[PDB]
Amino acid sequence: DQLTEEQIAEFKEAFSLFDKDGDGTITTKELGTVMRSLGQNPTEAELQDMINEVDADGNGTIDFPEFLTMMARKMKDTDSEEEIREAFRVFDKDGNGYISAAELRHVMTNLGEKLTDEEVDEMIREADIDGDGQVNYEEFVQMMTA
Amino acid sequence: GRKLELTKADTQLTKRVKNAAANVLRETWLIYKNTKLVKKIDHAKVRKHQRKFLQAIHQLRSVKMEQRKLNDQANTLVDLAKTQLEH
Ligand SMILES: Nc1nc2ccc(OC(F)(F)F)cc2s1
Ligand SMILES: [Ca+2]
Ligand SMILES: [Ca+2]
Repeated sequence: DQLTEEQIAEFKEAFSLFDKDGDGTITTKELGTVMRSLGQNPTEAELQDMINEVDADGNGTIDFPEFLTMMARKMKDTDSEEEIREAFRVFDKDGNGYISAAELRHVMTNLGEKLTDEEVDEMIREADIDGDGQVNYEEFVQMMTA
Repeated sequence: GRKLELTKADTQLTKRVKNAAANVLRETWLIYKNTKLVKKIDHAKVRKHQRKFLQAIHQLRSVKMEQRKLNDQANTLVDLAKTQLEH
């Protein structure tokens, strides 16, 4: 419900991440492109619902003041520790709270966007606190989110 | 900065809610009446109202899941906009 001067300028830059063809408005078509660029697949009705929840004048598009207004309502952030721990748990084959340094390389060099073997070495150096070649991922996530 | 933190968590959907919620009230009443306020339980009647009851309850669950989906799509866009606060 309250925004600073610095935040208004930064949210102007954010508006450009959404206004793809640069005409000062966000359409359902532009919103669909941005959402798909984030690996999401909103339906036509979901895109129209997102436009309609923030479009006050009912012209079917989002302008900068409507965009800024909705940002004010959701400024509150929360820690992501539990969610990140749940992403590590996907790779905990035996559900014992550990992922070996070998399994971490196997996952990080083959799945998603990937890390190089050298980047994996830097991550394991930090993650493997005990130097036992095993990562207690609850502890590692707690360290990163501290 | 924000580091690893993220944003803290329509006439058509409203219409779906009101009709389904009225149907939950209708069917809860009719199952109650046909199981507790009758001298002889008619099982064909109970089966019919149980089918209408489950369909209304599951319609309300479907709307609630759709509202949670819409809310996370909105949180995704707010999270993307908040990346520009990193300066
Ligand atoms: N209830 C809602 N809050 C928001 C906040 C931001 C938003 O992104 C957009 F880019 F459309 F502005 C959509 C919505 S729908
Ligand atoms: Ca535009
Ligand atoms: Ca508008």
